[PDB]
Amino acid sequence: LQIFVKTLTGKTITLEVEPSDTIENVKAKIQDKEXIPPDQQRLIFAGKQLEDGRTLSDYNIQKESTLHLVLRL
Repeated sequence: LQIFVKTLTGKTITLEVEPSDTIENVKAKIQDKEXIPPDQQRLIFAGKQLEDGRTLSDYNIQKESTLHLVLRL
C-alpha cells in the first residue's frame, strides 16, 4: 500500500505502509526518511489532523492518499 506525504517546503515523500498501521507507525517511517522526531510531527489527511494511536484504515486512508507533514521543530 503506497501513500504520499507532502511537506510545507514543497517536495513529496512516498511511503510503503499497511492498512492497519498506526499513525505512530507512519511517523516512524517519516523519522527514518527525514530525521524528524515523531513528537515534532503532525500529519494532516484531507484537512483533518491524525491521532497517533489510530490506524490508516480508521481514517479511510487508501492507496495513493496524500498526507501533509506539518512540523514544530
